[PDB]
Amino acid sequence: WLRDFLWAQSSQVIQSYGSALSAYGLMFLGAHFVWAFSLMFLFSGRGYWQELIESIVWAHNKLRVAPSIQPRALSITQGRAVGVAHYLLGGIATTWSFFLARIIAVG
Amino acid sequence: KKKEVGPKRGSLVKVLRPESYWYNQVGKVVSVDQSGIRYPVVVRFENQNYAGVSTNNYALDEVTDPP
Amino acid sequence: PWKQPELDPDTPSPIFGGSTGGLLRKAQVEEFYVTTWESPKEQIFEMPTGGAAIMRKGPNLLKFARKEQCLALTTQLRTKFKMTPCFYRVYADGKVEYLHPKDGVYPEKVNAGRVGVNQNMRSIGENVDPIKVKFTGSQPFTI
Amino acid sequence: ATKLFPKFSQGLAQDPSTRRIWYGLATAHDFESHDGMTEENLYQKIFASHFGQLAIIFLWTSGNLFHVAWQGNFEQWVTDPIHVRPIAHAIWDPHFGQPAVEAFTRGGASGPVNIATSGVYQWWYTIGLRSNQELYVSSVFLALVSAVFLFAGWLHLQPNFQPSLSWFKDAESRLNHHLSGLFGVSSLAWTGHLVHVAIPESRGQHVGWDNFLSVLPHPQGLTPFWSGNWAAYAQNPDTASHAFGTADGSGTAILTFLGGFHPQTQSLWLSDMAHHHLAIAVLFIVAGHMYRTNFGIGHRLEAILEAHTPPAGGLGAGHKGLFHTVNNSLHFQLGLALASVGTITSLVAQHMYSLPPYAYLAVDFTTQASLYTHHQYIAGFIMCGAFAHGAIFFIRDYDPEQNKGNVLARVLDHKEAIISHLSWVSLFLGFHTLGLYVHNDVVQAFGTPEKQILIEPVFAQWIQAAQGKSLYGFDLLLASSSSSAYSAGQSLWLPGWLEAINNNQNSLFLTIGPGDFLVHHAIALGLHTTTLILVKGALDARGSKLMPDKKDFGYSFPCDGPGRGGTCDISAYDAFYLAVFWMLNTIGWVTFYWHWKHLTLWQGNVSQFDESSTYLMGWLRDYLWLNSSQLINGYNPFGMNSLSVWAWTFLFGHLVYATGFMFLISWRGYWQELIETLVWAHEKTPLANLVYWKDKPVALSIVQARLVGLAHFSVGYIFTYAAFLIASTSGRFG
Amino acid sequence: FVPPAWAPSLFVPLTGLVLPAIGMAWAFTYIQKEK
Amino acid sequence: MKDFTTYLSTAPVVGLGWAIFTSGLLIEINRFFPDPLVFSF
Amino acid sequence: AHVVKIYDTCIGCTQCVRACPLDVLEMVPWDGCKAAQMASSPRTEDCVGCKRCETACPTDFLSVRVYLGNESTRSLGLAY
Amino acid sequence: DVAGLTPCSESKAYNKLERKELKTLEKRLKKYEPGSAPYLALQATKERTQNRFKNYAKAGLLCGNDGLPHLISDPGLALRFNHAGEVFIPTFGFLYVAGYIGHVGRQYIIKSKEDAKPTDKEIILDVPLALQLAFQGWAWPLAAIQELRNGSLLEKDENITVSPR
Ligand code: CLA
Ligand code: CLA
Ligand code: CLA
Ligand code: CLA
Ligand code: CLA
Ligand SMILES: CC1=C(C/C=C(\C)CCC[C@H](C)CCC[C@H](C)CCCC(C)C)C(=O)c2ccccc2C1=O
Ligand code: SF4
Ligand code: SF4
Repeated sequence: WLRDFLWAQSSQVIQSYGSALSAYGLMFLGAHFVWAFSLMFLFSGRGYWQELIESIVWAHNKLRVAPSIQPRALSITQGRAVGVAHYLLGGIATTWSFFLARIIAVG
Repeated sequence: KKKEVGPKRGSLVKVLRPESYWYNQVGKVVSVDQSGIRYPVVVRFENQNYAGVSTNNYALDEVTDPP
Repeated sequence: PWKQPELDPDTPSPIFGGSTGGLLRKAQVEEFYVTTWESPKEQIFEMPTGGAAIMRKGPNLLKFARKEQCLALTTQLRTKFKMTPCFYRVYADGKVEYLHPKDGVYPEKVNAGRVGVNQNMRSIGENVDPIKVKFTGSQPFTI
Repeated sequence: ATKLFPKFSQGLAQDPSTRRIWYGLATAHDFESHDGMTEENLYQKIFASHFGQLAIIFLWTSGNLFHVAWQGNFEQWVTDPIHVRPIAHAIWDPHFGQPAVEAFTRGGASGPVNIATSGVYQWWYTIGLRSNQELYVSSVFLALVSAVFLFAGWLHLQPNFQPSLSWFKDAESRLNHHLSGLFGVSSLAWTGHLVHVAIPESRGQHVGWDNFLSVLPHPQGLTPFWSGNWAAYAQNPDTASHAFGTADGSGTAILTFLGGFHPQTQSLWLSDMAHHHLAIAVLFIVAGHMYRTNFGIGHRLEAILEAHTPPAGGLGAGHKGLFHTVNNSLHFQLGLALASVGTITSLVAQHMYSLPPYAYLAVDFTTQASLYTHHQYIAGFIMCGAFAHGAIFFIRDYDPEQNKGNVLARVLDHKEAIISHLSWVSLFLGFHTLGLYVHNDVVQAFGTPEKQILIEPVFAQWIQAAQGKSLYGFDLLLASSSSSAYSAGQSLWLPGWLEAINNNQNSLFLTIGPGDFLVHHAIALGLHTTTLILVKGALDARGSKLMPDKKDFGYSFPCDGPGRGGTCDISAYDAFYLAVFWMLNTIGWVTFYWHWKHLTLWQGNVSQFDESSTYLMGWLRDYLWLNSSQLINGYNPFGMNSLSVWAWTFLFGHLVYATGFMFLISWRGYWQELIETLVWAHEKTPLANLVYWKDKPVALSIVQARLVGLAHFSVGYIFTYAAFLIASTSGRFG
Repeated sequence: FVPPAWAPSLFVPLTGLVLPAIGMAWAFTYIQKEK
Repeated sequence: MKDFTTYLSTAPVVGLGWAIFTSGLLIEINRFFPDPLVFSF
Repeated sequence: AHVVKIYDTCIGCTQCVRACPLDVLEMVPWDGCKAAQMASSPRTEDCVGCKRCETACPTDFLSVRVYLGNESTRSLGLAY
Repeated sequence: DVAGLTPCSESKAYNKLERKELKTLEKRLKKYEPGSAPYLALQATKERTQNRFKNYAKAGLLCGNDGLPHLISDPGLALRFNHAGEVFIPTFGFLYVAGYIGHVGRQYIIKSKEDAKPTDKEIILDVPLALQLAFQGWAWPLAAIQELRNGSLLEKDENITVSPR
C-alpha cells in the first residue's frame, strides 16, 4: 500500500502543476497543512495558551490597545472540537485531491 | 466607631494584591465591613476573571487611589 | 447526631434486579460502603452503578464499592426527594465507621462542634518558596 | 502494601497500583525529591552516576572498536577507502531467510553484515590506526578503563571515601583544574600523539608502542623548539600529489598553517589539526590558572560577579548574588552546561560537513549525512534539556530575596515583554514564510513560474564574497588584493583556502539561492518559536496569572482541573513537551535542507534544487517522493535488494509515529473506564479469576501519557528520517 | 583474541533470550517484593 | 430599520462587508493591472 | 493521600462543600469572615483530587487548594 | 549584474522559458476554432503572458541560471542598481498601510471605552464612528509620533495588568 498504491499513484497530483489539475495539487498541499495544523489543538491543553494570551494582553496593554472583550483561550472541549474538525477536514480534502487528480489524469 | 475602617463606598480603588487577577486594576468599592474581618473591602470589577466572578474581598493595606 | 446510629444488615434492600457495576473482589478484600435511608413510600430512583431501582416503604440498604457512589446517591436522594440518607464504611474485619453525618447535621451546616483542621492561617500567595523548604520533607503549603 | 521497589520514595511504596512501577522508573534519578535526602548524599549519588555514565560511554566505544575489528573490514577499507564500504557489525538472525542472507553479504564478507555509517572507519584511519590488532588492544584497554571507572564510582560511593560538601562546592579549584587539565594538558597530549603517530602514519611510516621512544617525529629533533625557531617545523609540508596511505609526495612538517583540504582525500591536513590542538592546549593552559585557588593569586568568581554592575542603574543591582545562585542550585549549572554543550555540538554539525577533518569522509555521503543528522538532533535535544532544567531551577531552587534586583530578577520582572516580542517575531516569520511558500506554489501551479517572488539572499552572499567566494562577484575583502584582509596572510593560508572555497564540488560555502533563503528563514522561524515556547515555560514556571502558586505544585504536575476555564498543560514540563515537537520540526527542516542540497550537489543537479526548493511541491515531489523510490523497493513480491531493512524500519518509524498519536490524542478518562470494564471482565470469569494482580491496574497518568506519547513520537520521527536518509544516500551512492 | 565462529550462535541467543528472561524474572520478583 | 441597521452593525456583517470590499478592490486591481511584480511607476 | 489546604480568604459560602463529591470539606464556626464560617478538611484521606471545590470558590485566586501526591486506593477512585 | 546574476532581458533562460510558455499556449490554442470563446480566452491569456514577460524585462529585474527573476532586499544596493521598487518601496507602503490599520484600531479601542458596556460597542460596531475613524487615519504616523511625544501612546507600568513573579 505504501509503494504500489500510495507511491505508484499520487504522481499525477505532484506533477499536476502547470496544467488544469494543479488546483488539485494546491488543495492537496492545503489539506496536508490543515491536517498538520489540527495537531496543535489535538495535543497541548489550555493553560499554556492562556498564559501566552496573558502575555499578549500585557503587550496590548503597554500600547493601550487592550480590547474591552477579554481574550481567552479556547475551551478544552472547544479545543478538542477545533482539532477534530481541522483533522477531519485535512484528511478528507487530502484523500479528495489525491483521488480526483489520480482518477482524472490517468482515467 | 470613628470615621470608617475603610475607604469611601463607591470610590475607585487600585488592588495591590499580587496573586489576585485584578492586580494593578481599578475597581469600585461596594461596601466595607466594620466588624473587623481580615478582608472587609468588597470590590466589584468591570472585567470578570477566568472563573467568571467580578467581586472580591481585600484588606485595607492592598487598596490605593486610581493613578 | 446526639447518638451515632448503628447499621442493620437485616434491613430490606430496594427492589432491584442484578447489577454489573456492583461490588467487586475489593468488597471481600478491602472496605465497602453501605448506604441506609428511610423511604416514606415506594418510588423509582437511579443508582450510580447501573440502571434504576425501586425503594421500599421503610428502611432501605444498599452496598457500593466507592464512597463517591455513596455520596452521589445521597445527594440524588436529597435533591430529588429530600431523603437525608447516611452511609457507613465496613472493613474486611467488620469494623464499621460512620462517614457522612459526622455531627449528624450535614457538612453544609456548622453546629458549633467541629474543630477546623488543615486550615492555613496565612493568605494564599504568602507561602514560602520551595527553595526555603529544601531537604526537609515539609511542603510550602503544609506549614 | 508498602513494597520495597521504590526505596527512594516511601509515598510511592504505599501505592497499590501499576503506576507505582511507572513512577518508580521516571522518578528514579530525581534525588532531590527523594525522602530523607541530604545535599551531601545527593552530591555522592551524582558523582557515582557520573562515573557510571563515563563507564557506560567507555564500554560503548570499546564495543564499537571490538565490533569493527572482529566481523569487520577495517584493513580492506584502509587499502581501498574509495570503493569498498565499511562494515559495522555482522548479522546473526535465525529469522533471516536464505535470500535475505544472500542479499546482505556486502563488502567481501563471509556473512550478513551492516554497512557502517557512524564514520569511525575514517576517524580511526585519520588518527593512525591501521591493523585489527591495534583495534583489539584499544577495545580491551577501553574495557579495562570502563571497569576501572565503575570500580572508582563504587569506591567513591563507599564510606570513608565520600567527598565533602565543600569539596563539591569548591568552584574555583574545579574551574581551574578542568580548564587547565581536562582541556589543556588533554589537548597537549592529544596533539603530541597526533605529531608522533598520525602524521608519520599518513606519510607511510609505522609508529607503534614497540618502536616508541626511538623514531623522531621531526628530523631536527626538538632543538628548534628550545632555540625558538618554531618556523622550522613548517618547512616541508606535504605536496598536493601526496598519497595518504603511502610515502609518495611526503614531507617533513608537523605544525603548519596550510589552510584548505588535502587534494587526494578532500580532508583537513593532519599537521594543521596538530597545530590547532597545540594552540588550543596552550590557550587553555595559559587561561587555566586564572581563578583563585588556595594560592595568593587568582580570581574570585563572586568578586568579579559583584563588581560588574553598570552605573546609573542600568541593570539595577547588576550581576550580584549570582555566585550563590549558581553554586546552590545545581539545575542552573545543568542548564548552562547543556546549553553550552548543545551549542558546541551544533557547531560540530555545522563545521564537519563544510570542513571534513577525517580522510575519505567527504566521499562517503551516507556517513556525512548520518553524522550531521545525529549531531543536529542531539543538539536540539540538549538545547531543550537546558531550557527544561532552567525551568526546573526557576521552580525548585530560586530565592528572589537572595537575587533581588539582579539580572534574574529583572528578566523575571519583564518576562511578559520578552514572551510577547518572541511571539511577535515568531508570528512575523511564520506568516511571511508561509505566505511566500504558498505564493510560490500557487504561481508555479498556474504554469507561469516567473511571477514567483525570489528574494535573493544578498547578506549571506555578501558575507561569502567577503570571505573569498568570487562566484557572486562584488569587490569586498578576500576577493580584491588591495584589501588589507587579502594582503595579510597572503602566503600563510589564503592560497589554499581560496582554492577550497572556489571549488563547487566540496561542501565548503555552497552556492546560496532564493530557495536556500526561504528555508533559512524557515529555520529561523523554528528556532525563534522553540525559544519562545521554552522561555515562556521557564519564565512562567514559578507563577502566572492562571496559576500564581505554580511553584508549590512542583515542576511536573498535570493540571489544576477544569476550573477557571480549564488549566490543562499549564506546567513548564508541558511547555517543554510542546517544545520537543517544535524542536523535532525544526531539526526536520534543517535536515531536509541539508539532505536535499547535498543530494543535489552529489548528483550534480544543483539547478534542480535551485529551481525546486522555492515551492513546496518541489519539496514533496523532488525530495520526499523522487528520492524515496529506492527506499520503498527494499522488499516487494518481485524480490529484495540491500535496502530491505531500511524500508522495514521506515514503516516501523511510521508505526511508532502512529502510536505516539495514540498516546497524545486520547486522554485518561476513556482508558480508565475501559480498564475498569476489563477489571470486571477478569473478576467475573471462570477458569481465569483464580489468578489475580498484586497491584491494581490503572490508566497512565496525564504527565505519563504526555511522556509516552512524546517518546513514541520522537522514536518514530528519528527512525523514519534515519531510514529515509540512509536508504536515499546509500542506495544510489557509495 | 579473535572469538570463535560459534560466538554469534551462542552470545546472540544468550543476550536475546536468556539474559532478558532472567532480567525480567529478577525485575518481576523485585516489583512484587513485599516486606 | 434601526434594529436591522444594528444587525448590520454587528461584527460579522461589517467583517463581511470589509471582506467583499477588500477582495473586490484587489481583484479589480489585478484585472486592470495584469500580473505586476515590481513597482515601476 | 492528597493535601487540602484552606486559607483565611474563605468567606464561608459553603460552595466548596456542596461541590465536593466525596464529603471532604466541612463548615466550622469562625470570626474572620462576615458569614462566621470557615472551610475545613477533616476527611482529606478520602479526597481524590478532583478539584471540584476549586471550581465553586467565588473568591479571587483560591481559598481552597488541592495538592496531589501519594495516591492510594481511595485517592485513585478505584472500585477494585 | 549583482550577486553574479544577469538581467532578464540579457538572459537566455528567461527567453527560453517565455518561448516554452508561448509554445504550450499555442498548443492549447490550436485545438480550438478561431470563432470560439475558448480561442479568445487563450488569446487573451497569451497576450497577458507576453505583456507580463515584457514588463518584467526593461524594469531592472534580474534572473540567475533559471530565468526566474530575483529580488534584491538590501537598501543602498537596491538604491544604486534601481532595485528599490522591488521590495524597498513596497515594504514602506505596507508599513504605511499597517500603521493605518493599527492607528484606526487604536482609535476605535480608545474612543469606545468611555461609555457604558464597551463590550457592546466592541461586538456591535458603531458604523458611522468606524467610517469616521477610517477616513481620519490618513495621517497615522503624525498622530502616532505625537502620542509618543505626549506619552499617551504608552501606558505606565503601574496601571498595567501584570502576572505574578
Ligand atoms: C564609554 C561609556 C560607556 C558605555 C558605552 C557603556 C556601556 C556598557 N557598560 Mg559600562 N561603564 C561606564 C561607561 C560606559 N558603559 C563607566 C564610566 C563605568 C564605571 C567604571 C562602567 C562600568 C560598567 C560595569 C561594571 C559594567 C558595565 C556594563 C556595560 C554594558 C551594559 C550596560 C547596561 O546596563 O545594559 C544596557 C541597559 C539595559 C537596560 C539592558 C537592556 C538589554 C535588552 C533588554 C536586551 C535586548 C536583547 C534583544 C533581544 C537583542 C535583539 C538582537 C537579535 C539579533 C537577537 C554596556 C555595553 C556591564 C557589562 O560588562 O555588560 C556588557 C557591566 O557589568 N559598565
Ligand atoms: C505544521 C503545522 C503547524 C502550523 C502551521 C502551526 C502554526 C502555529 N503554531 Mg504550532 N504546533 C503544531 C503544528 C503547527 N502549528 C504542533 C503539532 C504542535 C505541538 C502540539 C505545535 C505547538 C505549538 C506551540 C507550543 C506554539 C505554536 C505556535 C504556533 C504559531 C507560530 C507563529 C507562526 O509561525 O506564525 C503563524 C504561522 C502560521 C503558519 C499560522 C497559520 C496562519 C495561516 C496564514 C492561515 C491564517 C488564516 C488564513 C488567512 C485563512 C483564513 C480562512 C480560514 C480560517 C478558513 C502558529 C499559529 C506558537 C504560538 O501560538 O505563537 C505565539 C506557540 O507558542 N504551536
Ligand atoms: C546532563 C544531562 C542530564 C542530567 C544529569 C539530568 C538529570 C535529571 N533530569 Mg534532565 N534532561 C536532560 C538531561 C539531563 N537530565 C535532557 C537532555 C532533557 C531533554 C530530553 C531533559 C529533560 C528533563 C525533564 C523534562 C525533566 C528532567 C528531570 C531530571 C531528573 C530526573 C532523572 C532521574 O533520576 O530519573 C530517571 C528518569 C528516567 C529513567 C526516565 C527516562 C525515560 C526515557 C525518556 C526513555 C528513553 C526513550 C526511549 C523509550 C528509549 C528506547 C528507544 C527505542 C527505539 C528502543 C534529574 C535531576 C525531571 C526532574 O527534575 O523532575 C522534576 C524532569 O521533569 N530532565
Ligand atoms: C498516509 C500518509 C502518511 C503519513 C501521515 C506519514 C507520516 C510520516 N511520514 Mg511518511 N510518507 C508516506 C505516507 C505517510 N507518512 C508515503 C506514501 C510516502 C512516500 C514513500 C512517504 C514518504 C516519507 C518520507 C520521505 C519521510 C516521511 C516522514 C514521515 C513522518 C513525518 C515527519 C514529521 O512530522 O515532520 C513534520 C514535517 C516536516 C518537518 C517537513 C514536511 C515536509 C515539507 C514539505 C518539506 C519542506 C519544508 C521546508 C523547510 C519549507 C517549509 C517551511 C515552512 C515555513 C512553510 C511521519 C512518520 C519523514 C520522517 O520520517 O521524518 C522526517 C520523512 O523523511 N514520509
Ligand atoms: C487593531 C487592533 C490591534 C492592534 C493595534 C494590535 C497591536 C499589537 N498586537 Mg495584536 N491582535 C489583534 C488586534 C490588534 N493588535 C487581534 C484582533 C488579535 C487576534 C487575532 C491579535 C493577536 C495578536 C498576537 C497573537 C500578537 C499580537 C501582537 C501585537 C503587537 C505587534 C503588532 C502587530 O502587528 O502584531 C501582529 C498582530 C496581528 C497579526 C493581529 C491582526 C489581527 C487583525 C488582522 C487586525 C484587526 C484589525 C481591526 C479589525 C481594526 C478595527 C478597527 C475598527 C474601526 C473596526 C501590537 C502591540 C504581538 C505581540 O505581542 O507583540 C509584542 C503578538 O504576538 N496581537
Ligand atoms: C492554539 C490553541 C489555542 C489558542 C487559540 C485561540 C485563542 C483561537 C484563535 C482563533 C482566531 C482568533 C481565529 C481568527 C484568525 C484570523 C485573525 C482570522 C482570519 C484573518 C484573515 C482573513 C486576514 C487554544 O486556545 C487551545 C485550547 C485547547 C486546546 C488547544 C488549543 C490550541 O492549540
Ligand atoms: S489536563 Fe485533563 S483533567 Fe486537566 S484541565 Fe485538561 S482535560 Fe481537564
Ligand atoms: S468555596 Fe471557597 S470561599 Fe466558599 S466556603 Fe469553600 S473555601 Fe470558603
